[PDB]
Amino acid sequence: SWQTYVDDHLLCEIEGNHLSSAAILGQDGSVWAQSSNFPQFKPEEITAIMNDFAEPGSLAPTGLYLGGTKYMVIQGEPGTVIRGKKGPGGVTIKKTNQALIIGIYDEPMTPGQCNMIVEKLGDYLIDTGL
Repeated sequence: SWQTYVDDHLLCEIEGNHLSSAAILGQDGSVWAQSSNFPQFKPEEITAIMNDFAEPGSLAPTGLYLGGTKYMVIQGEPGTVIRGKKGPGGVTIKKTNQALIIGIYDEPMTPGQCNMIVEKLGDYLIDTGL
């Protein structure tokens, strides 16, 4: 199925762990691919993410929201990666040329394993021009 194809690619294991959910979203807020339990998210959340890629530091004062859940903004990569923390879990968002890769993690996955999955996904996509 398309859903199995997506889950197999986004929820792949890394060091024995896997993302809780993940998506590839267009920079327009559309869905390119979403894993089976990815949250329902709001258009304005994607706008806020895009404006933090354009003007880094803009999201931090008020927090990163995705699916109505608030994350503390922590150090990303200027213009390219946003990271958020909520308890022992969090999120990594990587900008591509036309899209965004989002991975959400929880224990026992580590923040570094989330980063590496999401980062690598995004490099893959960018290398194909997307």
